[PDB]
Amino acid sequence: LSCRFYQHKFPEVEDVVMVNVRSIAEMGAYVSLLEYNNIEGMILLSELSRRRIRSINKLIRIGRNECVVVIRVDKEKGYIDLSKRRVSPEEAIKCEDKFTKSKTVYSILRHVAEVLEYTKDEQLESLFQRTAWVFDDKYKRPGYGAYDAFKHAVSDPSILDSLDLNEDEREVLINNINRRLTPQAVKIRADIEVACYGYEGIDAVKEALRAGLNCSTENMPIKINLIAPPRYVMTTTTLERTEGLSVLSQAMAVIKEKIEEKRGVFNVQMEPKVV
Amino acid sequence: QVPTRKDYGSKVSLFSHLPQYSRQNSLTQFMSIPSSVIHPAMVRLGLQYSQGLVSGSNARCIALLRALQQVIQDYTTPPNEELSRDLVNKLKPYMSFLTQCRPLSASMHNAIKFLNKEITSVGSSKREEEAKSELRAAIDRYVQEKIVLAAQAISRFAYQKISNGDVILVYGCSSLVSRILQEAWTEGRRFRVVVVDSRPWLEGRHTLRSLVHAGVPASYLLIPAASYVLPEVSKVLLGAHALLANGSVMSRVGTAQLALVARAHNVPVLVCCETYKFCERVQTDAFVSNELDDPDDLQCKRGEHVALANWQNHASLRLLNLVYDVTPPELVDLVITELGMIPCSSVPVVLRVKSS
Amino acid sequence: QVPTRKDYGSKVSLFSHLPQYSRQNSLTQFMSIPSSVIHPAMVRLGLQYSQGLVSGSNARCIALLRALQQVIQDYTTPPNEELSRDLVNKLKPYMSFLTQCRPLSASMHNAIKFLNKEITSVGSSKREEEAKSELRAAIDRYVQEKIVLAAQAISRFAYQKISNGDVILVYGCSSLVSRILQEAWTEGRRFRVVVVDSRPWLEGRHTLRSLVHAGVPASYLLIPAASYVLPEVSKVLLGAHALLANGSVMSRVGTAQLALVARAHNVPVLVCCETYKFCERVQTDAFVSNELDDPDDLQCKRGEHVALANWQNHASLRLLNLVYDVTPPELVDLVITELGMIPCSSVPVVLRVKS
Amino acid sequence: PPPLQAVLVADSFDRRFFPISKDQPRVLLPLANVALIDYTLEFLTATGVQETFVFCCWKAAQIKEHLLKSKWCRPTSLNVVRIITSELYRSLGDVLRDVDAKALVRSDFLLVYGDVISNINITRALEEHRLRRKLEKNVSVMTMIFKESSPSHPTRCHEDNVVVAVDSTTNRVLHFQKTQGLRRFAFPLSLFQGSSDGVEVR
Amino acid sequence: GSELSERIESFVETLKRGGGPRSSEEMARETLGLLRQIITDHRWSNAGELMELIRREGRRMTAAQPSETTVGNMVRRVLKIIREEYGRLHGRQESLHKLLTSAQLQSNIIEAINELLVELEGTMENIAAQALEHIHSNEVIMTIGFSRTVEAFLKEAARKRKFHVIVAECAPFCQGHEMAVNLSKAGIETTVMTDAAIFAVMSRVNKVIIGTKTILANGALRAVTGTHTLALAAKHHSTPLIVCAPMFKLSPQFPNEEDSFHKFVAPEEVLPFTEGDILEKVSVHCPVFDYVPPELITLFISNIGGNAPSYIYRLMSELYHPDDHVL
Repeated sequence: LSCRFYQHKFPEVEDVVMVNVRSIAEMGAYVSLLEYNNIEGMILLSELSRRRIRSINKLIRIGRNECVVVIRVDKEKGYIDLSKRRVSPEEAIKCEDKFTKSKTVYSILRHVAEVLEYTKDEQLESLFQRTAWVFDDKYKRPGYGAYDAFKHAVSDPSILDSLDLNEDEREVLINNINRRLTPQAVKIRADIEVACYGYEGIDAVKEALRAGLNCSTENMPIKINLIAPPRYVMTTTTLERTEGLSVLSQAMAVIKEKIEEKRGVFNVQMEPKVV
Repeated sequence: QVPTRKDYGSKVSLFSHLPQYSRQNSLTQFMSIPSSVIHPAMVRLGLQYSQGLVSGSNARCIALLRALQQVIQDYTTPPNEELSRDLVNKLKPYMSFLTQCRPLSASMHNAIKFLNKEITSVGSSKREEEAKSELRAAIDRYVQEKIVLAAQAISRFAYQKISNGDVILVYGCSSLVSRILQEAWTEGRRFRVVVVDSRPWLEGRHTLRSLVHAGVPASYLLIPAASYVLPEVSKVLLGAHALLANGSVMSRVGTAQLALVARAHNVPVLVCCETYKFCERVQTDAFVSNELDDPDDLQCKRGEHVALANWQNHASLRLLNLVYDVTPPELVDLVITELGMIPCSSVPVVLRVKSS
Repeated sequence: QVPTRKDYGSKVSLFSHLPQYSRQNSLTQFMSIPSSVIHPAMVRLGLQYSQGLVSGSNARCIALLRALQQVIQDYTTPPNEELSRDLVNKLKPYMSFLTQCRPLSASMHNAIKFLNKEITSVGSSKREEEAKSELRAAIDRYVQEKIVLAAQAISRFAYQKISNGDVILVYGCSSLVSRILQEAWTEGRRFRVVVVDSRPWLEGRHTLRSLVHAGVPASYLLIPAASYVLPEVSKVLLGAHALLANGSVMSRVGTAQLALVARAHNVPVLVCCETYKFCERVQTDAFVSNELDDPDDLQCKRGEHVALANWQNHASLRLLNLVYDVTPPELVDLVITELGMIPCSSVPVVLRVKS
Repeated sequence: PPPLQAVLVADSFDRRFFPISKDQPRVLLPLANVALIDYTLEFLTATGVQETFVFCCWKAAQIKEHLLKSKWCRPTSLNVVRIITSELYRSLGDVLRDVDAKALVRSDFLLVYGDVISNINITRALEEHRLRRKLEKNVSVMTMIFKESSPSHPTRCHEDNVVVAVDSTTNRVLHFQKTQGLRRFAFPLSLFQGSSDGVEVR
Repeated sequence: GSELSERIESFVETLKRGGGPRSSEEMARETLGLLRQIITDHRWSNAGELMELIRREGRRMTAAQPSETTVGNMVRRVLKIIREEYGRLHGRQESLHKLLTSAQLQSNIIEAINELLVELEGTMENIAAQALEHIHSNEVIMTIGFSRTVEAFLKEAARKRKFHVIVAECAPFCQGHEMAVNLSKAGIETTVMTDAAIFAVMSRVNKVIIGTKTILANGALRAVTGTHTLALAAKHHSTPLIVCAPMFKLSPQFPNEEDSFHKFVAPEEVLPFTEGDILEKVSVHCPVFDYVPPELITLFISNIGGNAPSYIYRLMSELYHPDDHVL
């Protein structure tokens, strides 16, 4: 049903780790290590904050997840002690990114297991040992390696095929990765009123529109439609919105230059934006 | 595990949430004679609480601390475990069972919190015998400084207020008040004492037995007649079972009545209590947090007939036996502690300075 | 037989001993169109009580006495009978029906008692027409000398207590207070008046509309803001719907609240009332005997919604709108009657001297 | 939904303020030490107007100078103000004809004089007007704003009293007229022949 | 930054024009976020420079709407945090003892502000967790107006206990009716009354639980209109009164140090415009805030526990600096 995200069982010291608070005691706060198959953990009260704090409940908030560093580990007694004073905002950000990517990877693996109908928890543990943790061991970078490998598999299915799990299981995993690691959807729209009330009005307007549309490269066809008489909407349904905005800006600049050259009228009704 | 004590008799609707047991029903009837839950430091204290062998709050705290010293001495760590946390996790059932036998007081709550803090403060590297010895030493130091020295300092402070030829009114069996009066009489102060008692405990007679044994002139009367005797009373002195952060005084049932009538008769009111008894929790009435004792103690034999004999056979009839009540701060003029002579409004301030 | 009125809505547990009728439900649906069980004057008066067309205590008493005069004029004794007790026996169901339409007040209770005492005192040797004329004359004399002359004397007495430049606070709608203020202003005094109102009747706008028409400066505000304006108030004048024997003042809902807040602000409180409203019964609070109005009056359309529209649909929801409450005597300083200005504890003495 | 716009005429085409108007525009008179233009601009800004056009003909120089120093003319204001000057203006009809000639408005603009004191949020009325337009397919062209008031109020001066007759079901105006000096009012039969369900005279 | 100025202008316009955000908790969170952005996205070298900038922004925001004190309280809290951080990073209270005995700051300030937001998040649950110890079975609890804190308090209390709640509508803004439905949606057997009847019913009320808008230094309160009357009735009947108030509602000001303490709105709500002629002479006042003296307050409940009014001066002294009461 569920297991630790990483093959490693006890996280090392000085490693920022996600926790979920469960209860409050005198010694400190009880948490579950969500990504280590919910092992019990402690946060000492003397380490909650650098300031003088009298109540644990001032920042415990049972039921709310948190990012805590590990200050001491004792594998013999199953005792892990954590901390909140040491963690920096940047460390929290990178740990949260790690947690999100690990959650995505585990969602993919859990979907694969459910598709395979592997009712045995041992079968799911073996699935973790074989399918996803192989890339984790290969890349020598826990967390990020699995997500990078899954992205590459969504790009090139060679990585997914290289796994030695099964044939039908490989197909199920590929389908799950495609349904999960390929959520590409974007449509950048903009509005601009291009019209020249001069001698060759319609001709100049058509020429400027064609010149602007000529800047639309492959996999980014800028289609211009006449929503109104004087205003025109340009739509480019392409991924990479960061580059799409620059492309739309370049097209708008080209259209404005073409309109100004022929002594016409060009107005930017709205900047490019997603739909 | 330990069973649950059965509530005895119907309760008032306003007090439906509080438990109410009977002295006849002892929980030990459902527990092993060679106590298998844990060692029987539980059962001795629990029986002496349920049967009311010890009543005074200081007496209860001392008995609990002695029993818990025995607990610590007999306790041994399990392999592959940490004492600083296992000790508290094991001690929590002791507190649960003790609450089942009889609800705890503020003094015992403070003692439990202090000992839990001490256990938590114990490091994970020190040896077992050293930890046990230092825990026992800490308990001894706590007892000493929080009871004996506090009582001596409070007696020294109260010696100033007690003037010659005056009348001092007390209430119930309180060790601090009796010791204060005895020490004041020792130093040559000449005065009278008026004792006010209330049913059904009638523990006020206790202090009377002290006062005659100290040669102090005394007088004794029940609570309702207090309004008759107050005009000749010059000072009212009351012990307290607890102090709250709002300045109110949680004490025996009759304390608030005496304070109110004393204010109505223009008589100063003194409340003597130790700092360790101060409790951070607050309440505005005796309904939210109290303790209902056995109602069967209410039955009395007047003439040859007991009116409340078969009270259970009347469905509409209800009996309540309150043991605690709250006196509002505005009716209190003194709190006498080892820190000195303070107003009630300064109760939280002490809680701030003793916490660190 | 007269049918009983059915209670509307679920009443509060503490007020289970009081009725609660809706304005929509009227008994006339189950009565003969040509009135036979009761006199047409009685049914008309009950209709205009149950619909709230008459609100003032003095107005209610005057209307009741006029309707009773109409009935007396229309009455005819039966054979083998005499007027003295037959009249009262015939009148009792009319009073029961009137109570069914809306609970009686102190003024109506006193008027009924006085009329019963007068009818019972009618000699047997009296002739029917002569007895009817005498009853009509007695009712007219009672109305005159117990409302008009009483109000004139009360206004004359209260004129002295009002000085130039002071601020007077009133509450609700009451003919006596408005007459006092208008006559005091007419006599030459100069002052401001602060009007305090309350939901849902909002009857204060009545007396305000009078004061503006008299040229008196005025100010208006709801009851909760009274504590804001009491620092600048010098005197408090209230109208009382009933005076109890123990000195308690049985009046409109907000009277006791205003008296308490005024006493906290150290402002004298004045009460003007007529002797005929002095009841002999006593009550220590507003729970033992009160009046429950239509609960649907509490609904107010704030914004675009009525938050209490389907209040019945919530099982654990109850609405409560009292009409009367009791002010303890310690919060009152004056009772102003035709007898003069008396302490609030002298009410029983007057009760003794009027019999 | 295009951004909302509002036209703000800054000249009353009527000489009701001689000799005050002879040396100061009416729109610039201080009501409470604040110009009426400031009041109406604040009201427009409050109700969410993002573009406001002010037309000024009489003594437009003073209005220009005063407005350019106002808060609304600051670059931080969300109410973009555009000032138009034309001495050819003689009535509001000329102003609207000029607006149509230059086609500043796109759809659903606000018409209001420069001496209007108000704090009305017309979001509800705007939504109702747009819904009526959408369902009825461009039949309704105007939506007046009216406030309930007793006829005895001082604000209802005899110069600007108006009586209206509308359908109470859809707020569809049927008749509208002034009541200056008229002791009786007239209503054509047509109002009843169409809306047989009911008519309310206000 | 341009966007910083844009957000500041939007915030001050929203505060000065009407309401927003709906709950004072959201307003405090937005103020703290704006102050954090000011501290981060601005240039400053000395602590004095940052304090002067914060003081100017706080003066502007307070001048936007004086009746709203939460923004000022947050600004003063930030100023106190800056003072403490500078003092303990450079060196190491105004008491008698003091009388008789004479580079990386920004990250620490940001961390402290984040801690402040974290403890702001759970304030309502911290208050509501201790409801069970203040309510007994078959109690009668009376409430005025609308308050989310009291709503959550009563909902948490009613989970394991049965009692009766009587709510008085706060005319003219009859927001108590929301209680009337909301508690009814939880099945708490509530009753609705007009606020002209408090004293009349007050003798049958075991306890009164109310919220508040502001807490002053001496322990007074700024509450909804009519709360002074309710407190007076409670004192008359000696019924204990509870003020469920979060920690961030302690203004270090004093009652009579200023005016405009009351907030006046259009008299349309009290008296509708349709009256006509009588409005031409009648003066109408509609204050929406009332002053409650500390004598009538029995207990304060906050996210840190219960307290007496007489102790308020300490808490105000533990969150602000005396030299910042002028701002």
